[PDB]
Amino acid sequence: MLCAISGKVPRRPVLSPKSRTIFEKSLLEQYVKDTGNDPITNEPLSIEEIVEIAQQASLTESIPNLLTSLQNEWDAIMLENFKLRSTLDSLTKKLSTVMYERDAAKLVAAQLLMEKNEDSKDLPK
Amino acid sequence: MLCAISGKVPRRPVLSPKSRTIFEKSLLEQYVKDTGNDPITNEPLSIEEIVESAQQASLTESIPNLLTSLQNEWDAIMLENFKLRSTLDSLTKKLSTVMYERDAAKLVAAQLLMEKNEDSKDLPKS
Amino acid sequence: ESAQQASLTESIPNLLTSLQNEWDAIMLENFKLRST
Amino acid sequence: LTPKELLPHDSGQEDNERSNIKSGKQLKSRIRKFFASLPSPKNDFEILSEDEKEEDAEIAEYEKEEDNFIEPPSQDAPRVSLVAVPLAYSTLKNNPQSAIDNKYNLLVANAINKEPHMESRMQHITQGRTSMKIQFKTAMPPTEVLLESIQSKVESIEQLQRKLQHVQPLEQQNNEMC
Amino acid sequence: ALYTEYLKQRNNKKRRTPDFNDDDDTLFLEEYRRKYPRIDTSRYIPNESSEVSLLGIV
Repeated sequence: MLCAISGKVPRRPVLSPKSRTIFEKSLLEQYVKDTGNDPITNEPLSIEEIVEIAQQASLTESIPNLLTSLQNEWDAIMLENFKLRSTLDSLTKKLSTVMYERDAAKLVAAQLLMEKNEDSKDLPK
Repeated sequence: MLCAISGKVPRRPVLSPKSRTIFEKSLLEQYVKDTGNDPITNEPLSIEEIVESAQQASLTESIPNLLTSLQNEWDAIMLENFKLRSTLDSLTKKLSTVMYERDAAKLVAAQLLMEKNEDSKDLPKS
Repeated sequence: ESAQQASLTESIPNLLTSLQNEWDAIMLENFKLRST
Repeated sequence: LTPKELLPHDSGQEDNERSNIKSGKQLKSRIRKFFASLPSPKNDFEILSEDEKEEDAEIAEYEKEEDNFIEPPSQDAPRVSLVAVPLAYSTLKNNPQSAIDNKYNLLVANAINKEPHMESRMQHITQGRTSMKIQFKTAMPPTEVLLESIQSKVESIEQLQRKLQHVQPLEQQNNEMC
Repeated sequence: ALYTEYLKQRNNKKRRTPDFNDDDDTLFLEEYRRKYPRIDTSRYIPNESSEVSLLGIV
């Protein structure tokens, strides 16, 4: 029901043979023209590999309002795209702060075991 | 703009109705008088089959080309989301393993600060 | 069973200014054509 | 025993081995992939882990080099760090499911904090004012370099578009008279 | 009706209108301006790569 590139209900769906995934003909072709690969599994796939695989028409309501409806949806999609990008840069940033403290803690463990090794020599004497 | 047989600019274009392709009239007529065929697909084609109203037209410029333009705007923006969604499943998968090895190591740091202080507490009393 | 249209250098306008002029020119012409 | 151009290849290989140990044992996060110096934030975050947060803040200020750099007597680490990583891995289906459940809780917490925002508003318009300074000056440079070349051929386009509307108007009165 | 009245339906020019130090709905407006500038620079970058050549062939 959903193309796993844009999430639209596909109007001319194509399936990849290297990985089980029904894509859209337009979006998969733009990816293959960039790099000859499958977007999910990164396997070598070509345009001739694709096998070209429910349609229900929207009936919105009972025309100048439909202009401002389109204006609002492109306005919302631009913000629903922007908010998902700043979330990606900050979760990678907060992952970076965890990577420094992971490597700093395993250096603090080196001096703490030395204090335990110095203590084990003193307990034996 | 070009003739598919020769490669020149045709001065009298005729389009065939078996394989749609803009051929020059004097070139394709000799091709048909040779054998009754269409040079691209080798299907049968006669001279009367080759062909050179009221609604006035205007040049293709930036309604229809505007609607196909906004398809290109959004189908490219849809690929921009995939660059984000695939990078999010890599950083969060690495964050799950980093926070797990942080949660598994901090229990050892809590025990080493116990053991190295208990061994200092044991040795100094003796 | 290719055409090239050079998009303008000042291509907001495709949402606002270009799209209103297309549905103005569709509306005024056909009404003038019914008057014709 | 007669070495010729071998001690120079051995000194280069010994230098290539010493460079491999210094680059690998420099820092784990800095060598793999990708901050401002702030001693006031290290003083305000003291009141957390309360012992390891001050150890990781000084390790971040030392690796980055109101900033003073003090102790690069920290990272000969490469044999002590291998024994510490192997000892920590030994103390570490059930573990895979508990990590996937906590990752969905952190992803639900990341989607809740972004939903509440959409002080902090004054920084986003200033980033836009930097973007409106940078991109629109890049736009006006790309427009005027285009308009010196395209508006000459727009007039080659639009005046030849005007020839079509007169060739069409002469075609209809001639086909009417035919 | 629009041609008989001769009046056109108004488009949204709010993105030109936005101003600093304003409320949460206008914070959505300024971030909309950032996404439009990144798209406008991307659209200008394609035209520069194409060159006049693309205007020449049409």
